[PDB]
Amino acid sequence: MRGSHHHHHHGSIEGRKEGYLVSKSTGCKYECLKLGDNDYCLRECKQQYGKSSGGYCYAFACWCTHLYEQAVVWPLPNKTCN
Repeated sequence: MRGSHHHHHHGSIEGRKEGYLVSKSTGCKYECLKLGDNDYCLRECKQQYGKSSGGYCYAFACWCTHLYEQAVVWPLPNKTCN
């Protein structure tokens, strides 16, 4: 009846800032059809990162909020992923 002594933090790069839902598997992200007419941005940021993490259909593309430090985004202009 003891333990529960662990940690899930790697790096002192504090930020807790929003970011794309782009993963490492594929490596890309296509802007949804309508601007706020779907939940593809949330469902993608539900199991991936967490439940508390949400997201909407921003102007550019699926902009997720409340992301951890592990979350990875696609640092690129308004073009197709490399």
